[PDB]
Amino acid sequence: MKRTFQPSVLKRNRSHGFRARMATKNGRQVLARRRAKGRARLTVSK
Amino acid sequence: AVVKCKPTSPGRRHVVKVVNPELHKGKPFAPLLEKNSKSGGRNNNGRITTRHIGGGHKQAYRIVDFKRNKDGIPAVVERLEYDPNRSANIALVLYKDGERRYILAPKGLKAGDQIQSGVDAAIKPGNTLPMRNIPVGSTVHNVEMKPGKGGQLARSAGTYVQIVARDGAYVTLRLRSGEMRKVEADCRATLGEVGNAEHMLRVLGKAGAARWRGVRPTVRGTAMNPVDHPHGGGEGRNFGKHPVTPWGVQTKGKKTRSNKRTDKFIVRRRS
Amino acid sequence: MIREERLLKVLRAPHVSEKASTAMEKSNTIVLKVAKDATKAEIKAAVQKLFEVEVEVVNTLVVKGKVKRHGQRIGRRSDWKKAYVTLKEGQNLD
RNA sequence: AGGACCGAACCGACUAAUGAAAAAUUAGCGGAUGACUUGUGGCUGGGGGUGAAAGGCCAAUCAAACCGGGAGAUAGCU
RNA sequence: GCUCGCCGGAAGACCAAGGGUUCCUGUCCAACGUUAAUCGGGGCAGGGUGAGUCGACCCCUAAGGCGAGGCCGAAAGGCGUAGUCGAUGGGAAACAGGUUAAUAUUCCUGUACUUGGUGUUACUGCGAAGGGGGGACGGAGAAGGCUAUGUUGGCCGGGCGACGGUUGUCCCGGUUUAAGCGUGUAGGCUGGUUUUCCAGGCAAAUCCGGAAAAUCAAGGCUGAGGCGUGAUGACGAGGCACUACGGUGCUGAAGCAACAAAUGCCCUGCUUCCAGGAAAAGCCUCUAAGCAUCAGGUAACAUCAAAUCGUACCCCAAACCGACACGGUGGUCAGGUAGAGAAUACCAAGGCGCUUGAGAGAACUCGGGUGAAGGAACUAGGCAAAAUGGUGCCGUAACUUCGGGAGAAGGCACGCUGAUAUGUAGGUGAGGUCCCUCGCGGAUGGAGCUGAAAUCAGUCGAAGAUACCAGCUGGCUGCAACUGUUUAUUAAAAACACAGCACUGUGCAAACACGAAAGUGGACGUAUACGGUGUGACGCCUCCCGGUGCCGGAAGGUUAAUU
Repeated sequence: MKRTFQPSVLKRNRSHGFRARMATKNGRQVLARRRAKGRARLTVSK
Repeated sequence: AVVKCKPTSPGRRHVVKVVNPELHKGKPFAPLLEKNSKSGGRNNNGRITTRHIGGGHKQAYRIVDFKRNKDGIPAVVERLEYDPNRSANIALVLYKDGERRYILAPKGLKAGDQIQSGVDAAIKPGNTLPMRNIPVGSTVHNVEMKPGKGGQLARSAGTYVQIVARDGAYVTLRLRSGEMRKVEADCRATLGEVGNAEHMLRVLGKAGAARWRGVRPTVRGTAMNPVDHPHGGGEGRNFGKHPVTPWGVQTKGKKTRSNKRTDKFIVRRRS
Repeated sequence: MIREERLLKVLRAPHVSEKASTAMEKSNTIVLKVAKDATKAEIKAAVQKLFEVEVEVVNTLVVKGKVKRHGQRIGRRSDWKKAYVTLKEGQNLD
């Protein structure tokens, strides 16, 4: 059965990666929040 | 000519082709072509703005000349061509100076026919001249509304406009709708009827044909649930409401012209 | 023209292994560990100056670091660049 | 020629009996040059999308997704 | 190790995606592995991924994204021009053999190619953000020419049979060889060459386009395959020396022909159809500003250059998505016998026996087999099973929109052997002989090779479409015309859609829709068009305006802000 997650690296990056996040204000905010939290992996970026 | 297809399958039974042999069997004039990608009836916001558009065959855009400005140079008609972008047929013409253009093919036109734009040009089919120069009572097509703009009225397969009157700086056109309309007399117009007049006799004959013409299916409001359309819901087949668009506006009869800027030009509305 | 200083920095070590040995013996090709940033030309230059030996050609590759586990904690070894440097016929290297 | 016919791949899911499986199995079954199917990428965002329309589908979630917040909502009820 | 069994259009081989060391070697067996484990995709250590020509990067663009200014918007921000990004598409170049425990079009061996500079001598119009060409394109169909590949014969090497026969019309194996360079064929496209002029191609153009005129019927472009060379080489069945029983080193025969033949190539072709079928660069060409006897261009030749990143391994799976060593997953390769076939059966190459076994042979459950007599009596219902099942030929009703219905129904023939005919009809096609504008040419010729289908005669069996495979049929009737679509996961239908029909709106800055707006879709469309609504092929058809809507009217009554 075709399950929901069907990985594709480029797609992932474009969607969720650092640059995408940077591009918008909300993305930036998210990043900031993550930083505040103390996340080790700030984004999906490898 | 129209051709009723033999019923060798259902979905072919009710098909009627409109088969013109005089069209060019060949690749079109490639310099006048350009790309034309499909919308899916969706705007820049990405939302569907006009339902039921989608798919259909890839099509190039033939760059048709509706402005028709080669004044004084006589052109000769090379060939008639199928245009997928319109109900009419187009005609590749060749000016004496070596330029080619596509034009709407008018009714009588065929390969070898000479045509001409300009004030001086002969009042014959396919020739183009300002409506002050065109005799009253004549049938014209590809009619400009603003001088210099390009033909906007009567472009469709078997349409034409009657010049009913010329009163000073304006002329009154009897448009195909039945609307009588004032138009500046310096606006250009092509003599005769536009070509492909048996276009309306064609019958698609199956669902697939429609699809091929980029038309997705249309669901009836009454078949929906109330959350979707005003007509929706009802156990079994109900419909106890005045017909309306998907956005609640009356559909059987309610007029929607709001343009107060061009009310002056409309001599009489259609009926 | 590569700088002397740069050249010195380029070459990290000789690589000892069976394959390397074989290369040395049969094909006259030495297997070096080099700086990850070191391009082929630079490597060649280094070889020529620092080992005093004519170079035919340099093939490089990047070796990826193995992931290991020291007790409970996971940790990755570093990536590093390997270079097969083929010396010209008759060139004997100390 | 054909939204033509019989039929593998491929797409589906009418009948049947039966956790390996949070919808499968085996045996049969429908379509199979088309309104077909499929890979890659793209676009449409929550009273919003998309919908050959079943209130279907929108990350195992849908008569209004998920995450966080107002928030210790309110609970004549247990 | 020897048997046995299973897959073989896969359960084999090679990739993409995704994973990220799972690869190979040594070593260890606590845990992990549904048991044991000496084994492992487990633990620990070490090793392993080699590129000018494969892929990325790179040049070019599609959908789309971002977007200087700009337009718009309380703010945030939205849209968008110039531009700049974006492959899933276009763009230079490599093949064969050998090798590692583990890499190879990457190493080695041989033999190649490419496009850049730099320098040269030789020549002499070069030059783009511009012009033109080209690139550059659909579906279906039909062949014909080919090859991959296979079969048989020849050849070469080996064999003479654990049991009757087996020196022959006998048995086993092999019989392979690339890119490149040269040739330019089957075949496809197009008339060429020169001269003159011209409101066209944002300017110019010797280019393209258009007009004339002259003269020659062959000119050019394209093109699989073959042949030649590449190759006195490589590979080569197996023999022979050493042996850490893993292998290593030497050696090496023949290496042809015919027939059959793709869904691959010629073919981005041809024919045909309507639904009318990307873009931009590379590439070719034209000039402008310019420079002017300099640069630049093409000419060969020399030299230098091609960086960087990926390359292990899994990849229909025990390594990816499914919590698991548990269904899903795009592309490429496609041997034999039978067969229409990529179906099916048995096999090859290759890969596996599915990580608990051993007994026993109760009830009951699951999955199968057979069944006296009866044959739907079962049951809500013939549910399920049983049956039908192929090719050819004969034959086939109502009704019909004249296509259908129809594979209607129903029947007959079917193996093997011989003969017709030591193998026919056909297919292919070598020598020889003749012609010739000379070649991959044309004629004639028929050797050899291959080879159905039929008829007649015999013959075996209970049974010849013998297995696997493979329609059940007919009669009346509701609904929906039809093919389609639908509740992912209890509903596939009579529901939705549909061609068709009707009403209605909409004159273009269209109606309408998404947007505080700018704008965008509608549409680069223009009433034979577009939107909405209902109905739903085809046929025969299809009173009430009082109520509620809509349309038109505006005499009077009533009536807002305002005053």
